[PDB]
Amino acid sequence: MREIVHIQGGQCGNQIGAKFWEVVSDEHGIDPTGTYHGDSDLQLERINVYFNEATGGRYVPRAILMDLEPGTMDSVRSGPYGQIFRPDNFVFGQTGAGNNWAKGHYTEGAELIDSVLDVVRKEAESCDCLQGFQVCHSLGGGTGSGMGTLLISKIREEYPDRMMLTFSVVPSPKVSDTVVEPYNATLSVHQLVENADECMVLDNEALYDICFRTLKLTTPTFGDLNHLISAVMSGITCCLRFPGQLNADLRKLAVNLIPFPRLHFFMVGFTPLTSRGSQQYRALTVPELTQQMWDAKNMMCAADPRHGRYLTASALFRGRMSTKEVDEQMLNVQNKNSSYFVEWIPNNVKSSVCDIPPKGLKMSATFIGNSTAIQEMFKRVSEQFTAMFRRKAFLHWYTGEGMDEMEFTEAESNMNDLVSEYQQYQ
Amino acid sequence: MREIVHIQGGQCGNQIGAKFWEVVSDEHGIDPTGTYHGDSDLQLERINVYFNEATGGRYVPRAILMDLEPGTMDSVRSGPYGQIFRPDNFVFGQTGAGNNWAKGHYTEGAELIDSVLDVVRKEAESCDCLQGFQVCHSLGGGTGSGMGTLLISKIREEYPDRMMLTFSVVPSPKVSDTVVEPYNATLSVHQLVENADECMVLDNEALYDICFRTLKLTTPTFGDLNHLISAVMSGITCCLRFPGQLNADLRKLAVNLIPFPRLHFFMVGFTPLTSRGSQQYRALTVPELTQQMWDAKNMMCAADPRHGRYLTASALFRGRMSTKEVDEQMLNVQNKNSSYFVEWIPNNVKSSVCDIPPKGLKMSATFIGNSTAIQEMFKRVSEQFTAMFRRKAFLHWYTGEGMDEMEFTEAESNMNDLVSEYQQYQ
Amino acid sequence: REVISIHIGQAGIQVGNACWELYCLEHGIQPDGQMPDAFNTFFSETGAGKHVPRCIFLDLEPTVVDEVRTGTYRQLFHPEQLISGKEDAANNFARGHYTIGKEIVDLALDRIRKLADNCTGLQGFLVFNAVGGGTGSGLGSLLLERLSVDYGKKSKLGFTVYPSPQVSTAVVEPYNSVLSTHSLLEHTDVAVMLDNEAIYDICRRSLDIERPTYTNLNRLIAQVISSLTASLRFDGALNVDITEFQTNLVPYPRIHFMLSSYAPIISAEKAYHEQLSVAEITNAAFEPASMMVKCDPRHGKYMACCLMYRGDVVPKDVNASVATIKTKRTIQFVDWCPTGFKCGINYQPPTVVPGGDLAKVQRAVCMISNSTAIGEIFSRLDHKFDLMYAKRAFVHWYVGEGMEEGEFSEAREDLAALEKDFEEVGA
Amino acid sequence: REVISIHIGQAGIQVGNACWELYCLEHGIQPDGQMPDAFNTFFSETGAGKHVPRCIFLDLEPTVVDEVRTGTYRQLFHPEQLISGKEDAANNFARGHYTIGKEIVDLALDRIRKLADNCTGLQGFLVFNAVGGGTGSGLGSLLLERLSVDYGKKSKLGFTVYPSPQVSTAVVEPYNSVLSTHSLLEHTDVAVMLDNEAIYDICRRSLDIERPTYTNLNRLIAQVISSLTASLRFDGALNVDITEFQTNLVPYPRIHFMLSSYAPIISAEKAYHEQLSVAEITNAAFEPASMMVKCDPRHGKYMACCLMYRGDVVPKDVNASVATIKTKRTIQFVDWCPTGFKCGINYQPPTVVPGGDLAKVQRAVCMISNSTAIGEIFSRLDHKFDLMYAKRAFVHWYVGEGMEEGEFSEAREDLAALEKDFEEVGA
Amino acid sequence: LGNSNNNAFRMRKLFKMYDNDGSGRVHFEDFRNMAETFGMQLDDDSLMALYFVYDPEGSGYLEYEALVAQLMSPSDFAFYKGYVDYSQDKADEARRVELLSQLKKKIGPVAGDLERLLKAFVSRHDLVAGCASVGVVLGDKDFETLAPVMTDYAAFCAVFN
Amino acid sequence: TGGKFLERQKIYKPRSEEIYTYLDLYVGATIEVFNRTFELLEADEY
Ligand SMILES: Nc1nc2c(ncn2[C@@H]2O[C@H](COP(=O)(O)OP(=O)(O)OP(=O)(O)O)[C@@H](O)[C@H]2O)c(=O)[nH]1
Ligand SMILES: Nc1nc2c(ncn2[C@@H]2O[C@H](COP(=O)(O)OP(=O)(O)OP(=O)(O)O)[C@@H](O)[C@H]2O)c(=O)[nH]1
Ligand SMILES: Nc1nc2c(ncn2[C@@H]2O[C@H](COP(=O)(O)OP(=O)(O)O)[C@@H](O)[C@H]2O)c(=O)[nH]1
Ligand SMILES: Nc1nc2c(ncn2[C@@H]2O[C@H](COP(=O)(O)OP(=O)(O)O)[C@@H](O)[C@H]2O)c(=O)[nH]1
Ligand SMILES: [Mg+2]
Ligand SMILES: [Mg+2]
Repeated sequence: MREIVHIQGGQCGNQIGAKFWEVVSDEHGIDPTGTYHGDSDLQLERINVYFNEATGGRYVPRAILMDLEPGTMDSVRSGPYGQIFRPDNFVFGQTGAGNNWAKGHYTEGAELIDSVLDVVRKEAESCDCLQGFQVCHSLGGGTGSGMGTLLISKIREEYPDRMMLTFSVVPSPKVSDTVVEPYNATLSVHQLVENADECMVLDNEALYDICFRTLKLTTPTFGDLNHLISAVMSGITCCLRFPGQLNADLRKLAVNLIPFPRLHFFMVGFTPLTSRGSQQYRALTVPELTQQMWDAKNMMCAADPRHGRYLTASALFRGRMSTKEVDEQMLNVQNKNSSYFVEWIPNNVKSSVCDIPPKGLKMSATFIGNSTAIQEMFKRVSEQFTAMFRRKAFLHWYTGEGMDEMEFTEAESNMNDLVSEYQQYQ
Repeated sequence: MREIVHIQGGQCGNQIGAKFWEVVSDEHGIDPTGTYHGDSDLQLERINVYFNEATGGRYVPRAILMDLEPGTMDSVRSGPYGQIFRPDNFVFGQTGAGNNWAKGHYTEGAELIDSVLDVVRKEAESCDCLQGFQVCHSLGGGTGSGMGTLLISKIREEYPDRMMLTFSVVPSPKVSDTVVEPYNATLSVHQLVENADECMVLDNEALYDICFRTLKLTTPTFGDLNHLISAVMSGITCCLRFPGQLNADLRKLAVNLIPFPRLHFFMVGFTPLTSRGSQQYRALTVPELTQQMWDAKNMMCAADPRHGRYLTASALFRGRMSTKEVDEQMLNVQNKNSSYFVEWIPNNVKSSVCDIPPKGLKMSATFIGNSTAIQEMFKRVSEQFTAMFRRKAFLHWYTGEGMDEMEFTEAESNMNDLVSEYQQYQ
Repeated sequence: REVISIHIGQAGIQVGNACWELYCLEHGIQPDGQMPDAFNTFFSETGAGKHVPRCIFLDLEPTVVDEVRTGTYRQLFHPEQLISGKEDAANNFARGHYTIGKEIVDLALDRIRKLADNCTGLQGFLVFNAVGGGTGSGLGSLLLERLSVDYGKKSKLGFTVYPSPQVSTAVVEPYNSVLSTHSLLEHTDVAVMLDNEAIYDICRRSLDIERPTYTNLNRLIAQVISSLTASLRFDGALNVDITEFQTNLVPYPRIHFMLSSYAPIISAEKAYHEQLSVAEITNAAFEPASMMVKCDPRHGKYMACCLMYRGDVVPKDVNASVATIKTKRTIQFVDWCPTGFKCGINYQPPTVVPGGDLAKVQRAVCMISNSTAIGEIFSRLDHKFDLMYAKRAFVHWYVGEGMEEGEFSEAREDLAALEKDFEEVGA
Repeated sequence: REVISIHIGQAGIQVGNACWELYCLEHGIQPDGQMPDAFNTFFSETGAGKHVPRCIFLDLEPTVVDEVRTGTYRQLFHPEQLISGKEDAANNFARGHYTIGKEIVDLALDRIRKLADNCTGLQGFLVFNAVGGGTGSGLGSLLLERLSVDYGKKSKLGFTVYPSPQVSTAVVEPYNSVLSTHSLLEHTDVAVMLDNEAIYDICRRSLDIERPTYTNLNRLIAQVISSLTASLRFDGALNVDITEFQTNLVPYPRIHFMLSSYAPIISAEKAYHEQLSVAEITNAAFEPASMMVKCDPRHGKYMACCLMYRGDVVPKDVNASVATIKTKRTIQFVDWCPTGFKCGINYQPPTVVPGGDLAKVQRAVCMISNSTAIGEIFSRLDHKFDLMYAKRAFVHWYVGEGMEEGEFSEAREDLAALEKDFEEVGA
Repeated sequence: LGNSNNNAFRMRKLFKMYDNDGSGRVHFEDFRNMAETFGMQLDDDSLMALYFVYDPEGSGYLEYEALVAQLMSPSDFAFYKGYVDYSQDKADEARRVELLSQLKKKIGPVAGDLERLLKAFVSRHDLVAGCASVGVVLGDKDFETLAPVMTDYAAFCAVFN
Repeated sequence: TGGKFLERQKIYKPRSEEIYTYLDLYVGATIEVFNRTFELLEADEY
């Protein structure tokens, strides 16, 4: 009844979405040939939220990829569950922007965005009453950011009344792949602050930290990190796909977590995440769950919440649990560490429960806390942006394409009023 | 209900804790695989005081081990019950202090105390109503003494209302491991005299002596020494873990043995301890236990109590025993040697009985004596400290790290005023 | 004698799922819908060999309602009363009162119209809702407005579930509560306040379940409602219908907020423990250890009280108990009511439910009183409402819907006016 | 008639464990809770075929409490009366009177309130406690404090266990005994003293047990309690209630420190070695070889005496024997009472317990006396209290709890006035 | 019997001093007298329950060695018994019992297949091959323990079954 | 995921006070060590 369409941008987004569609199809028992192989009928009644029954019980993921290099497409098709997509949604350019936000926003988008708008318009008209759109990308590359950026803008000006999620990985100086990361991220967030409904900030630095400490893997390939964030995305959409004793849809969570229309960046945590050796010496209870939830090392961003103040917080629980134990636990963690919470908003925790755990675990939880600690990371990247812009390094490749300086001045000013208003509300 | 956490510092701390966990695990019938296999349900009711149920009767000991050398940790996973610990509690550094109180108190504490304080905060707030904490450590080694010192101070400033036990071995000239024994022991007790609630003073000289005379073993490795002190620890905490005709907890043993808040050092004695050749020829009665408990050759410190006065004493009994004979034997020993007791304190004896004997035995006792004979050892230590400090031997390795001279003078002054007040109350 | 029950919100449907389950097992009706005259107040004998509830489930999201459609009472409840929306108000009174209400409440009205047509001797309606949510607040208030303009004279029982002060599930629930009170101020006739924290203390202390869920909560709520309606369901020695609650519990046309309590809340082994008589539960009904609202009646002054009794009770002991309560000074009444009690008794005992955590109890007491503890409760929520309102927090969602600052300001001062009324009657 | 018993401290609940065991086998009620009117003074008949004791065990160490719950009387003692804290006062009157008492005295007093509400003809409460410990002293005092502001005029029989002079289990028990008496003087109405070494002497001599545990102690003490409650559990030829202990045994409202004595304490082989009669037991109940408090009555002068009898007792031989006692000079009374005797006769002999050290006796005596020997005792306590008080030993624990030196000094001087008062009434 | 070096007699006073002769059999009235002289004070109704549980016959004579064991501590019961063998031979027989029990624990699970294999064949050397094939290590010391067991493959597996 | 599991010492038998010897180490065989039981899957060439 409520619908979500999926949009993946760039190589990172496509691999993330591939892992995402794999794990959700596992959650609903659909084999890589697209046929039903589950047992419980509870899996059946809520697959319309992500699928369309094509030909006699054949289910297609309601998704649209978009990128600029065929190597991405081949990596999508090589793996399992990579042949369940409809090839009409494989909308795809040919030349490539290559970590160039200007190219991904002005040259290639100018002839690619009309077509992708057609396929998303078709996929949106195919259903009845949209709930929201989902867009996965990063903020370092150009092809994922820039085109996904203009894609978000065109969707907003077309359908401004529907929910919208964007999962964006932000680059850090510790995990610093490309060189023009600030020139990309600043411009992208400069668009995200006026277009997207809300965003979920992700970072590879925190991913590497948690696979060191909590997971203790030796070789954390990209597949595991994508497995982590996909478990997060499955956790945030679990309320729509399964009934619970306290339901919280995407719109309900957004209206509960966003106090002011510019404050829509959230740091994410997910539990339980224990090493395979430590999985035996542990218990499964809600305080055990909560203590790993509120741990600062479990956050998926490089912003220490104890360095700032929590504005709001939200907890999504999976598994048949005791609601009385839930609120009293939330009551305690707000009463004990009372300084980390904001003063002029009481009861800063929203909590929800669903009676369906993920497969393989008896009970799980996702933490979405809106703190003011994120201004650190924004200041972290804006000082690099200013550092390069002081003497105009790497500027001419954007300049000679058609972009000019006032866009950058507008980006830094928007970042500056942004961070100053976090400090104001801090 | 009442909760006791364990803390181990140093190599000697780990091995003592390992054997101690062995004995109490066998006391509560749990196997080295972490499952219950006993018969009496009385074991089931008081296992929360040291364990937490993880998965289907999987009880992890509520303990935190701490060291700086991996071989210690390897030696911990060695014996029985080495794989019943949760490796997350295996909080552990990498550099190593190495018989350096300064390294154990200023440099390595700076990066280790955050982690251990984090895990003990988890291990404490996991349970509701703490009864107290436990600390086993040494006074000769660095990481045991120094880091345990910093730990005790930090937990006392955080949680001062909970009880706190400290079992420390003091180095002796007749059993002399290292050279910096006084420079460590004096500084550590200088912190103990204000931070620790109470302590049980141990010594290996008395252990070897007791083993040769009573046990008459011909190769007493460190193992049976750990077995002896474990029998002490089990005796001091059994009354909480088993109902009795008259019970006594950590707190009232403290309130009943502390007349003055600075005099919190006790000598210990465990009974019965007889060689298997002489096991066959001995009776099993309460005077038979009393004659060995009050014998000066059974104390576990290097201080003859008959050289001074008993300020107060206490005896914990295990096994179905008769109360009248208990208190009459206490009256007897009180009245026959009426010289060794302090004058202004009538009724210098506290006694409690628990109905559960230790496994393999029928009736036992442990002794906790608060006497002024201990200032013999302390004077014997301080004279070595001043012998070194007068001509500044080994001083540079301490001074060149951050420690200064007033730390030595405050330690000596605190040393001299405590032996003075011990001489005063003598 | 008939009365209709509607359920507005995620909480309402689950509560009704407990109530009607209790009712059919009370009247011996299997979930298929047929029996293998007292049902005539809740059930109409559809065709013959079938009974339909006089009920209307309504929500905006489909997940909970079609869970009922695939549940066990798929045939008992009939598939056209379960009105369902397409998307949630999502804790937004504006969206629930203006956006989606205008397309959904019309169908609700014209459905309950023909239900009232089928009815003959309509006593009233009763609505189930929690004012913390958006759906239970917004479209519920809009429905009550149109229901008042429809009938006006007939009693509408608002059994509301308030948010606890320290126990909270939502964030904007103060805003929702304020806006909803501004409408139920003048819409509902008789309205009963039920918190969640008192219920949590009840299941902790008396029922002694350490890890409870909403099922046991709604079980006791349904038992409260069944105890309140067994007077018209079955004949007793002293039965009282829905109409008299306006003349006995309502001294002022704006103060209609009753504190509910029940006794005895007794587990299976504790029935083996305690010898049940009436004096002890009569006391037990007044202490905060058995109330359904987290408040202190010791800080409050009682105005009017109702006491429904079920089972084997002779009136001599309830007169002796009220006499000893009146001469006891631990609870002080208001100086404007000399007699502030009203009793009632029905023969049939409240039954036990399969899997329910209650025992076979000989007699029971339902206490419905009024105090100024609500006068404290309103201040407690008004203040915390003013906190978030001082910096215009979360206001942009309602204005984005189309509301303004006027209704916030006027509801704030009106609730202020509610406080000055409470402080004036308390003296 | 009804009288309920609360037990304060580790010792008292073990006492109650013995008394109620003895009461149930006395009234033929199996440990399951039912028999296969006399019980009405101690048991309420819940439901049908279930009798619950009118008791409140309370302690701070739950181990012993849960041992009662897991013992053999799991179902008689219904699992809610046994109130338990989380951690002990630990031999500390300060921690017992201020630290945890403030959280447990409330729940205790509202539970006994509702218990009294079950009661109808309550004559009084009786407390069992040892003034040596911390829990029995501190919160026991605070309970007696709030119980005296609750009722006051009702009798609260305090059967206390004082530390022996030379036999000692603790060290700070003088401080605990002084501070407890500091409030026991104005709290308990009727207080009976029970030392332990005198019991040991009795079991050593009369019972010829060389290696006794506390069970035989509690067994005999329970037989004293049952002997002094046989007047309320049953009717006799010459009955006396609980209210008369204030009229006969307490001439001045502060000298209520009573010594109990029981006879014949006789083993089964001595039941055959001796042919029992009355006069030898009238003489046996007076000597310190049969009293329950280690003292010497030859150095003091008696104030008042209560003589209870159970079995086949004719008042003529008792009257003649008391005549010979009043003519005989080996015991001297005070010159302020010509008749310092009061007798009571009961038809029912005291029953034996399974494996009891006392045989089936035809006649038994429980003696409750008052003399100045307790004044020698308290002087013996005050001397050793001042011994440790001169150097300020163990004072910092109470100060660390939050107390001061004012209450210590005021306790010391209040007993100094107690000794002066005893030396004035002794002349 | 609290504490002395002569208390075992006062325990011997229970029955074994005053029973002139015979095995451990006591008449019911005599048992009542020997009990009430020690302070038990048993009622006859309760007394016959003891005879019901400890004598399911109309004999009325009672084996007190079985009853006094529960009345006594296992350490102090030996004093009343008077005789307890501490001999090296008795210890060695206990060792042989322990070894034989241990061997039975080893071969028990695979005792069934051993019968089929031995019938598929008996010499001792052949038993080693058979036992090593089925999966139990059979050694010379195992033979020294099993020497009093057999010498018969049939009764061999039977006693192991 | 994933060390020195057991540190070198003698290994007594489950109930009896008898130590495992080399006479009990064979492929397929199983050894009970500290209430655990290990099968010897493959052996070294040496
Ligand atoms: N007593 C009780 N109250 C409940 C239950 N479930 C939810 N609530 C209450 O309902 C309030 C929130 O409203 P919900 O009923 O959950 O949802 P809603 O009424 O549909 O409003 P929306 O969430 O915006 O759709 C919470 O504050 C809870 O107090 C329940 O099972 N039992
Ligand atoms: N007569 C008798 N006295 C006892 C018994 N048990 C303990 N006592 C006395 O009680 C005194 C100590 O108080 P306890 O009852 O043991 O313990 P408590 O009163 O709960 O106080 P805490 O130990 O601080 O918890 C001791 O000095 C004993 O003399 C008993 O079984 N019989
Ligand atoms: N989570 C995740 N991030 C990735 C992955 N591969 C690359 N990235 C991030 O993406 C950034 C580079 O973006 P890029 O791949 O050029 O974006 P694209 O070209 O549009 O796909 C780097 O900083 C990486 O941290 C992946 O497999 N998973
Ligand atoms: N009782 C006992 N004492 C020990 C043991 N191991 C070391 N010690 C004593 O501890 C002192 C040295 O401690 P050390 O190993 O340096 O502690 P660490 O460096 O902090 O781990 C020496 O005086 C030893 O006698 C042990 O296993 N048992
Ligand atoms: Mg809802
Ligand atoms: Mg106690």
